Amino acid sequence: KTQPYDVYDQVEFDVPIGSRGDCYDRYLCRVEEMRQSIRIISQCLNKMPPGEIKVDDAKVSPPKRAEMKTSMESLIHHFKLYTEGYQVPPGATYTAIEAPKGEFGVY
Amino acid sequence: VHRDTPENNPETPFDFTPENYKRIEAIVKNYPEGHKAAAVLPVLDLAQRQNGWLPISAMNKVAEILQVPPMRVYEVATFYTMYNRKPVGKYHIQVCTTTPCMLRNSDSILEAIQKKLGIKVGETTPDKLFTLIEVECLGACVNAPMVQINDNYYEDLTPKDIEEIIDELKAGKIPKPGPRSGRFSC
Amino acid sequence: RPTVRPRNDVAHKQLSAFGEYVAEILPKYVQQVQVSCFNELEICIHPDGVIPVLTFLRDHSNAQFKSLADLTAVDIPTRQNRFEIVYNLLSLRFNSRIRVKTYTDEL
Amino acid sequence: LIEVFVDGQSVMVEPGTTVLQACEKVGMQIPRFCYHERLSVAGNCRMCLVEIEKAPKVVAACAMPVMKGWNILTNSEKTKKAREGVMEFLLANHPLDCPICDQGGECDLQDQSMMFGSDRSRFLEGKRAVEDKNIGPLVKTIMTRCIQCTRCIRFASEIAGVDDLGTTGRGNDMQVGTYIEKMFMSELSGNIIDICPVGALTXXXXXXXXXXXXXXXXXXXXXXXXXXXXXXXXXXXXXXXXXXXXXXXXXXXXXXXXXXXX
Amino acid sequence: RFRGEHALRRYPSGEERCIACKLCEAVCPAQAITIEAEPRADGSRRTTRYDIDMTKCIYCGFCQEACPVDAIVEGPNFEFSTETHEELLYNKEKLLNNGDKWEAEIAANIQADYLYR
Amino acid sequence: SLKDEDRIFTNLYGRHDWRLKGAQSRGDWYKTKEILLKGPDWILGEVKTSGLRGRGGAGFPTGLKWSFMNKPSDGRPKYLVVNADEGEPGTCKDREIIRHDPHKLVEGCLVGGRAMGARAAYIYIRGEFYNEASNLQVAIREAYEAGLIGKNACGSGYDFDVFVVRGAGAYICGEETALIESIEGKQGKPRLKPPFPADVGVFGCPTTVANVETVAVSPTICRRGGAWFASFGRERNSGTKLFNISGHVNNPCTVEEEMSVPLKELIEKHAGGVTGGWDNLLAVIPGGSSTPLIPKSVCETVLMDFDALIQAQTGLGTAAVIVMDRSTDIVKAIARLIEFYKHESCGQCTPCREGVDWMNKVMARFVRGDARPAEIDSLWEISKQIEGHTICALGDGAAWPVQGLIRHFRPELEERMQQFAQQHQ
Amino acid sequence: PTVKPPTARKFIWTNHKFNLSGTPQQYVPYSTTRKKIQEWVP
Ligand SMILES: Cc1cc2nc3c(=O)[nH]c(=O)nc-3n(C[C@H](O)[C@H](O)[C@H](O)COP(=O)(O)O)c2cc1C
Ligand code: SF4
Ligand code: SF4
Ligand code: SF4
Ligand code: SF4
Ligand code: SF4
Ligand code: FES
Ligand code: FES
Repeated sequence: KTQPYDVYDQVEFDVPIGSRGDCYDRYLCRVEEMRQSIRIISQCLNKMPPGEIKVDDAKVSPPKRAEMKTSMESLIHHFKLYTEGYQVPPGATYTAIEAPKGEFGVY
Repeated sequence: VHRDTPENNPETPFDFTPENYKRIEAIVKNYPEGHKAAAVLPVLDLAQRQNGWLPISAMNKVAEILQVPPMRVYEVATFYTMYNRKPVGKYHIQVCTTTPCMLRNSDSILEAIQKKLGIKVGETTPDKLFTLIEVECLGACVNAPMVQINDNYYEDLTPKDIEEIIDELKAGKIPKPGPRSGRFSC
Repeated sequence: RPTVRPRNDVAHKQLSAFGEYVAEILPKYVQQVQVSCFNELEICIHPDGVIPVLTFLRDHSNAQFKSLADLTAVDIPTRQNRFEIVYNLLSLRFNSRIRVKTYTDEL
Repeated sequence: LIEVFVDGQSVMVEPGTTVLQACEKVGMQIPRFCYHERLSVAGNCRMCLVEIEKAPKVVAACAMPVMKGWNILTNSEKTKKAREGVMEFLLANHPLDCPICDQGGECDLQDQSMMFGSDRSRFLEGKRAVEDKNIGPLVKTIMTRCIQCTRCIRFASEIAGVDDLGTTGRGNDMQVGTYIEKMFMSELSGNIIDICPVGALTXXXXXXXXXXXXXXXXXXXXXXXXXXXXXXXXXXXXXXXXXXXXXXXXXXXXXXXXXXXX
Repeated sequence: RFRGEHALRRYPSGEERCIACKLCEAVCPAQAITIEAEPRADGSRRTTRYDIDMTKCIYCGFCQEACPVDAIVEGPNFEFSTETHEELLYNKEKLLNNGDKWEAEIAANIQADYLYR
Repeated sequence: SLKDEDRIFTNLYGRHDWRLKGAQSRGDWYKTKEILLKGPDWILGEVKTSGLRGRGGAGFPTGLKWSFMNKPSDGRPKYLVVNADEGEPGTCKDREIIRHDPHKLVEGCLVGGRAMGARAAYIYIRGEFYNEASNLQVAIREAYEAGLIGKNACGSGYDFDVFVVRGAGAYICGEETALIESIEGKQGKPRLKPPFPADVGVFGCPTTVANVETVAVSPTICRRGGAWFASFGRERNSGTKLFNISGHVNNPCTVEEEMSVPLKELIEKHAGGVTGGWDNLLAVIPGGSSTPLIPKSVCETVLMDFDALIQAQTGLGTAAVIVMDRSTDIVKAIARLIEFYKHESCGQCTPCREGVDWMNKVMARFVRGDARPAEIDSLWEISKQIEGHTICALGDGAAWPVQGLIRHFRPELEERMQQFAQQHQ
Repeated sequence: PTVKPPTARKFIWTNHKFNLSGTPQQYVPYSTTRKKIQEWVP
């Protein structure tokens, strides 16, 4: 609810919060997460705009297989996005997306 | 073909002009005295006029007279369009097909010439008399059709007049400038 | 830009206020360098006092962080001072992420 | 010496210094195809186009000198629109050899598309192919992969001595070959394969043996032929196969010996 | 589309489809694939050393994706059980070329792969 | 303020009867001794005071270009350069300035010899026009032997020798940098224009490039008064230039006309096809090959002067009419103009060798109708790009007419694509 | 064998083979390179 990752707040979420810090109430919320998770999956099925699958800019994601065989720049970028990496901008960044266990604080 | 050169029966045998050798030396003196590569551009035009169809070995002999690089002098004639590449007949004519001529019909003059003098468009005569080739521009665009044969360019011709001039050229020269109307203003 | 840009800067000036507020105290003992880029704040701290910096942000009237959760360290042999211990801090009441770094060689 | 600011930062340069030569002092490398180290200054590509502070037309870095105190930006709006465009023109008539091509990562044109050129799409339909030029022992030359520039053309005329490479046509048919069927002389012309940016001229002895990716490089002076120093040798597991000339200030003029290259 | 045991495909009129690039070598996150290339007799230049370790390889389909010629195509495979590591790790093509028994399925599966799904 | 057409005034009038002595009676070398006795500074000032624009397809003033060299101190001896060969198609100036009156062209080199300060003068003629080149060579034999130019002639200290050289017939006569490289002996390719022009270094000498019509106007401007040349035309651009009409016309003829003249009046005098601008659809181009085709709506307001022509679409530089009728195809005609540049591309700058050849291949598809409706807008971005990032002016010359397809037109191009989309697909 | 036919290329094996296992005629590793040559002769 606080930090959106990829199209959030638009999808309706329900977060189970108990009262006692015991093992039973910490188990009940996990089952209450499971019953209030299909709401998101159903809303994912409701909202699906048809379009691009990868980023159209070919400096990040490799182009289509039918595209690379004919056009020139596509295959050279295919040759350099593989073997060689991405050529990333320098800087330290920290991201955390909600794991069902906790967090994945990639730094 | 522009880059590739044949090695069979047109690579070793070459002849240079002996009577025009004194005239070719005088042409080199017209430019700068020290460091003269300008003669190579002039001798290449003189070689085609004296001998029909320039040989690959003949260009090397012409480069030796001016004392220049053999590869550089061979490349100098490759960029030029006026110089002969493979083979030319007794009277070779080039037809103009550019937009200033195509606006008042230029393709009709070429199609009528193709049927009268035989062959398609690129192929020359088997008996070697007339060779046809597509040209960019003849130079003088005052007349609606333009065709340059050997040296003198013939301008202004009808559908039947072009065929009559071509058949007459087989035995006697037809001269001519713009045989359809006044030269300057009409 | 539609697919090229991730997010436009709007909270960048709001987060820059923290870059002034802590720096308004102005300790040579604590502050030194304040870096702010891509909706995130980075502070490096003089080796002599690290505990007084960590007691700050904990509680505090203006900003309540409390959770000094994730803790990383950087190995880099370019500088004369080798290691760089990096603290990743998160607020629940305030909803913000701030960074605490150490500059010393710490052998 | 006259000083002129490039990208706001001021840098002192000589009166007869080039625009790209002035850019090196500010620690910025412009996109190149026609050399600046030892080969003579020539245009015939227009890749290194840079826009001045107040100019209607962009000037080439190889030809145009700084002269007067004028501001020139490397990361300008006009320059980025130029660099993406010229790359598309270079690749409209390019044979597509990248996986088969002898170079791959070492190719200068391969990097410039990734760094400067347009990524998303390239508008092209139907590319012309050139016939294979004759070559002797070293460098298995392919005329199709060649971009038709002036780098190896001037190398044979100035650096090597014996001239062979030049022009053959006019449009998109002009080949960089010798035109007459003759093998290239030895002397010091074995270093011509290392000079070319594209994967057109590459050593036949060590062709397709190892790519630029996954090869450990080490600098060592050559034993064969005297006064030879700084030559990078790629390990690429167990036995070394490719040896390239390393840059030296006084010992060697960025060219390996023909006996040492093979 | 399912990834199992590796097998390299070929053209309908003979000829090995693998062109030798070292492309799939560098992408490989396990570094299971090794490639050393030499010219084939005269003219053609297609492979000599081609070993894929099954002691390594975490199965990505990255080598399937990085390949411009579509040589390594991952076939529906489950059956692989050996007595030694030596019997398990794949030799210089050969056993990979012996994937002809699965290449009939691969040709059917790739028809559902061009213009993805 | 309004300009009248000719009215017993011409730079070159003799075309019917001229050889060597016949031209002399009808105004030729009248003040040959007077111009030679005058100083180099005073003779150069006469061209600057008149304000004559450049006859060649560039737009640069002739007064500023001749004064650009000046020569304060010279180590290497200076040489004079002149271009006479046909560059852009639709021009008749090549076979009129030298072919009809060869004595006037030879006098132009002598008038600019003492002014610029050149040891020798050189002229370049077209390889295809051999008959016109023979007339120029015959005039040199009648001038050097008799005593017109060379060593010491007409009471002059400065020596000038005229020599004519046959050209290849391509872009070598086109660009100003190309003429220096072609005359030197090297392959037909222009030198780098940004660092050094003709004045700094051309064939190992300080030189100046001049057009066939521009050089011929110099003795006429020197002999007659300075106000006479500036009388006809506009304030910015003044001087009579030879305009030739070719294509769809009742009678195709080249005639000398005054500057700042309307297009409707010039076409009516020479007589065009069907109508001047009422029945037949207007597709006439102000330039020979450089400038794009003018619209049907704006044609009467357009003037012959370069300063007035720049206000609407593009300026006229070559000054040649290329009129096309309503019955004649528009798409196929402009595609042939680009095909001219496909053959006349030299082979240096990469957005031209692999540029124009790429441009012609897309343009050939529009005649057939296989091209997509989206491809029209994409081609406009490429066409604009070639104009800026090229060494020589021929890169611009191929860029401008393609821009005239997207502008003014567009439903004409869309109709060709829509016709093949329903019939074939 | 009913609707979708298998494609013929004359490269695929006509007779189907069983698993390698611990039994004879099984999988094996093999060397590839010709190595660095060294020779001495009288
Ligand atoms: C495609 C093209 C062709 C040209 N052809 C010629 C030519 O044949 N002769 C010429 O004198 N100028 C020609 N020019 C004009 C040149 O730019 C010329 O060298 C010079 O800049 C004009 O100055 P001038 O009038 O003093 O010669 C041509 C320009 C272009 C764009
Ligand atoms: S020359 Fe460079 S970009 Fe072109 S195919 Fe070869 S490696 Fe790729
Ligand atoms: S072979 Fe290489 S150096 Fe030579 S012209 Fe072609 S691209 Fe330039
Ligand atoms: S499997 Fe594909 S990417 Fe790997 S070497 Fe063979 S052809 Fe190249
Ligand atoms: S599936 Fe992954 S780990 Fe296995 S060979 Fe391919 S790239 Fe390497
Ligand atoms: S623009 Fe074209 S014709 Fe002009 S110099 Fe460049 S490549 Fe040659
Ligand atoms: S355009 Fe045909 S003669 Fe010039
Ligand atoms: S890189 Fe400067 S002109 Fe080619």
